[PDB]
Amino acid sequence: ERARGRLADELSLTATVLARELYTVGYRLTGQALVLSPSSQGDGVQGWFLCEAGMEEICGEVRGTGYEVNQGALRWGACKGEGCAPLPNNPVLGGDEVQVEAFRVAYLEGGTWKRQAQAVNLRPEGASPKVSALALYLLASVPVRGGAPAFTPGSTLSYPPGLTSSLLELPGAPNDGRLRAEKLWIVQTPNLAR
Amino acid sequence: ATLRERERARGRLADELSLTATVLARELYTVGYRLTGQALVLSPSSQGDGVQGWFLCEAGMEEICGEVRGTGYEVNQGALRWGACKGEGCAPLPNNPVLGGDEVQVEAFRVAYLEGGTWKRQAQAVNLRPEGASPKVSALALYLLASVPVRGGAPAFTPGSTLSYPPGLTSSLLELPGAPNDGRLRAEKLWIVQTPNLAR
Repeated sequence: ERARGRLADELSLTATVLARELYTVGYRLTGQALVLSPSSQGDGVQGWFLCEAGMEEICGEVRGTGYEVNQGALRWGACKGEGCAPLPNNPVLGGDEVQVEAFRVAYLEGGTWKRQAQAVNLRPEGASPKVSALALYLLASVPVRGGAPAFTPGSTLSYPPGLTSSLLELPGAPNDGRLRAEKLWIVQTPNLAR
Repeated sequence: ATLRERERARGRLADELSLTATVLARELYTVGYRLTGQALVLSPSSQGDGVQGWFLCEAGMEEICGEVRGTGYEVNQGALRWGACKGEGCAPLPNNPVLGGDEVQVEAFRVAYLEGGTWKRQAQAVNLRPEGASPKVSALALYLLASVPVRGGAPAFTPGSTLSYPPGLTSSLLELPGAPNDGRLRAEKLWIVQTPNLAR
């Protein structure tokens, strides 16, 4: 519908915000650069980076950023200082008309897609582990007049070699009449593979 | 439309405006980065504005990126729209929708600039030399207005009514539009983006 076009646009905006932020994780940093906290009920992701003022808006010091889904909203938090805790509290998307029903994050390590509790540390030797990219998934729903037909999450996705719905623990969706849309997108993480 | 429906609709629209503002802010913050030559061009009118900007890519800073990039925005066909390009003084053609163009209609976009404590809004190019910028732009102010349909209609909205202004910036500088009592629900956002690369 009109509804699906609009919701897909929200997911795109959201992806662009998240991608630009996560591409910078590990920039010029030594120490803990990323923490992934997945669960079968959904995922959290936290990252840190060095500010050089002039190049990225948020910014000569370390910053933390985070995202997770709480009570139907994708939420975001920020902080300053080495290993600071961002506390994702501000909504990005959802929590009322739009309901964000799933957020998932996987990482690419030397050609293999993984999804597990994992910290990434940067050291003179290098990154541990070597993360080339992140995969991010969002599912969301809106009410629509007269209801919409059933949605099977993962159905509209195009997957990179090796990445699966099972790795992502993609949810079921109820036949509740809500119109659903989803997005899988990949963010390269060159600062974590260096 | 009930109060509840209007609240829901308004919350959702405001969140879209916020996402949009973050996308634009992060893009415009970089304008002039490590660049010599023409870094920003503002094209305002009483019916709305266009803004174009250029910057140096350092590979490692931005996904899209050692070369010059152009970015642009304006509103047309009920969308805020964006174009990009590569190369010194390339023309970005704002084609791709950022927000709107169907259910959501973006009705107005305005850009003003802060120069040495004075807000301005006029046809203006910003040129960088190594010594610094001509003129010295500290920040940009951006305004968006958009509308959605709501079941049974919403009451009429006055544009500018919700806004909170920084010192020295005024509605008359922004030439804010009127809005019809068409039954569509409206929301708006004014936000400010610092431009350190344009202020030396």
